[PDB]
Amino acid sequence: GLVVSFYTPATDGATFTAIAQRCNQQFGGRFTIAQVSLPRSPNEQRLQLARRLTGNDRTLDVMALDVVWTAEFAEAGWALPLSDDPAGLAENDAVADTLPGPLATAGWNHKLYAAPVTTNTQLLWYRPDLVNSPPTDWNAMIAEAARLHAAGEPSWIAVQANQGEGLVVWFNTLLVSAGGSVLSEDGRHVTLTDTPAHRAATVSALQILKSVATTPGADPSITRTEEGSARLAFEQGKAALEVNWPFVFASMLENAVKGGVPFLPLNRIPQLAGSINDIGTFTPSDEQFRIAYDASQQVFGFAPYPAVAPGQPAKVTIGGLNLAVAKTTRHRAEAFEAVRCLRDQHNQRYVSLEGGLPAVRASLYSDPQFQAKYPMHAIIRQQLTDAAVRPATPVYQALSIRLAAVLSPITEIDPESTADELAAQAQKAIDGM
Ligand SMILES: NNNC[C@H]1O[C@H](O[C@H]2O[C@H](CNNN)[C@@H](O)[C@H](O)[C@H]2O)[C@H](O)[C@@H](O)[C@@H]1O
Repeated sequence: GLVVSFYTPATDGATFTAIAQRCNQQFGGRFTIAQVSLPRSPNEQRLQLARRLTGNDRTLDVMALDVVWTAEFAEAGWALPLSDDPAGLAENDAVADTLPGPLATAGWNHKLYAAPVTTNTQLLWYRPDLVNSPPTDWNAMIAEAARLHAAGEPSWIAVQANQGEGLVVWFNTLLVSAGGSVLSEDGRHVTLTDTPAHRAATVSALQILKSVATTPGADPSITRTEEGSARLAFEQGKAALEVNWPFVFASMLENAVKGGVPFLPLNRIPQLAGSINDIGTFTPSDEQFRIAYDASQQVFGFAPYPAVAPGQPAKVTIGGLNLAVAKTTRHRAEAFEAVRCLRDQHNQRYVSLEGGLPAVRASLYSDPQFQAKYPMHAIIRQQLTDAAVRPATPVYQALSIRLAAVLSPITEIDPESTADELAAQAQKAIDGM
């Protein structure tokens, strides 16, 4: 029958292809979901979609939107409100058994414009064979990287953050963790420097970025404008401390079994041979998972994101993907039906355990069979409960570009003057409304 296109980031395309294929057996030939890949960066994902939306591409049906695009797409009329479902089922489906942090990212002006499908929060990843105890705060992280550098041990702090959205994410986490915020609640004022408490938070966050950037043994790619991978730096043994999204867990086991992780040679364990399936994905039996996970715990551990203020947890910026129906669709009913299928319980288990993307369904975090294959479940749920959020604003794209340009390169941050430049550049973004 008809085709419901489903646009997703390319790096998630294989996972969402598998989910769509399952969702295609259950429609009785009524319609087919066809996954289509978007570029790698949040900005380029947005740009492709926005061009199809303003060009009235009537073949565009469902979109997996980064959480930061809700306000823009809702205000533009690009994402239909869930109340536009002709079946009247989308709003109830979106909220049922769904964690509240993800749902907050899918709303605008008191209505839902998307149904959460994946969430995200960054954890600390470390080498327990080199790091006795995982650092609990950023001053401790810096001390540990220095101690490692002294011992001729891998010394990079691998943070997912070059010159783009990931750097804004890192700054946002530090800033909110310190009690600050980029914008006011309504999104209409810049709050980086408008009170002494807010200025103090901004300066504290910038001090951490500068200190990490200039720790002995720091990654030489900080000043270069290339796009390194924190994930691969850690897997290659160049960092013993990494802060990153939880997909690094599935990557570590899979790549170790393929022989790509020097300090974790799971490829030499006979019981794991053939645990990579015919399309390249680690697909262990329960016993194979136990063997791989137990081996990995010697060289790979996880911990909460480091705090800014010692003694209480960080407030960690939330990420993820929300499913929206484009205003271009010719088939609203089928597009909202597809959204409900893509986020059902079975596909939520798959997106986390095979795809590495945290599920949004609250039940899974209380399910012992999920918890046994997703060992970071409790820290993830904790960090999703008191999450930092990036500012929700229709001019987010312009705001993020302006902030990233001030922050990068982080070796050049001067906390007091950089705080004023950040506030001035944020104001310019807000003024374009
Ligand atoms: N395949 N696992 N990768 C996870 C996820 O990472 C990105 O999204 C996350 O980071 C974004 C910032 N850019 N990071 N360099 C952030 O905006 C987003 O909210 C996070 O979910 C990828 O964009 C995404 O495709 C990946 O799924």
